[PDB]
Amino acid sequence: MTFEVDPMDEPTLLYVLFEVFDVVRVHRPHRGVIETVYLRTPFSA
Amino acid sequence: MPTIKEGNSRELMGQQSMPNRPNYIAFRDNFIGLMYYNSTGNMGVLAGQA
Amino acid sequence: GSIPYLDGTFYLNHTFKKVAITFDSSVSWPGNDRLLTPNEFEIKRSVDGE
Amino acid sequence: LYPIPANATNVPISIPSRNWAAFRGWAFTRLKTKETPSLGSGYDPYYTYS
Repeated sequence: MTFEVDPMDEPTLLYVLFEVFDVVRVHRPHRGVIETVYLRTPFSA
Repeated sequence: MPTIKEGNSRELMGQQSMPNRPNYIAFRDNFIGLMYYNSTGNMGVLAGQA
Repeated sequence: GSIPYLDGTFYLNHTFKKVAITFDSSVSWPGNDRLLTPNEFEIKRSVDGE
Repeated sequence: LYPIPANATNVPISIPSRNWAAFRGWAFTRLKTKETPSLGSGYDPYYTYS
């Protein structure tokens, strides 16, 4: 990716959001038991 | 300031006053910043004691 | 003088601050929440992290 | 977050070959380093802005 921006006399940041699916599946099989399944795609953690 | 000279003088009779800039201070919208999020070192916890 | 690269007379190891290892632009090694500061290898801390 | 040095005008970014299935798209802005606290830690010694 190549961004072209107006010049600024101060340090700045180019903030990029890569749109994906950031999901969780919650399982609660028994009393006082929480199991989770995280899945982030693309860009898996 | 008419003079960088201490002590009361006829000179100081010409000094001018101006209100200070307004400055609001408070907690953020939706309490942003209060709780840690997306920080590996200070990760929240929700777990079954079991 | 001595040539560390060839002789092993290393003497600058104390200048390292930290190391971050990443596979495929996204995966942090070793990740898995192993280290106190999981996202990287912190060789040394300055006062603030005593 | 990618840094844009003062007066810089070109910002090239590279993403090493990876998987793109389910990719939804891009969204972006530009922030001032001064107004962006560092989140890669519990405390930002260089954050002097409120």
